[PDB]
Amino acid sequence: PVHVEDALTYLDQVKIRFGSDPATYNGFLEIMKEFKSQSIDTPGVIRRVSQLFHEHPDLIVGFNAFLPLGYRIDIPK
Amino acid sequence: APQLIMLANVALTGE
Repeated sequence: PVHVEDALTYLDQVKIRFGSDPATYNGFLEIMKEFKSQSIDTPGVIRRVSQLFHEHPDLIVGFNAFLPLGYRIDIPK
Repeated sequence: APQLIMLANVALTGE
């Protein structure tokens, strides 16, 4: 159930896993925050995440559970 | 994407 609870834990999970890397955290917020501004397109949001969590499946997967069939996530080898 | 708007909202103000 993608609700405020699912989004809350996700953030807390991304903060702990990247406790030694604040850059990654700040990057995720930028993508979402940038989207709210209505400037960055969808493909841009999934792209950043797909690159931000290149070595984190549980991350790219957790977010994938939110995106609809329309805008899915890709894993560039 | 309503899930994208809720995601940024909780990140910008989730408390």
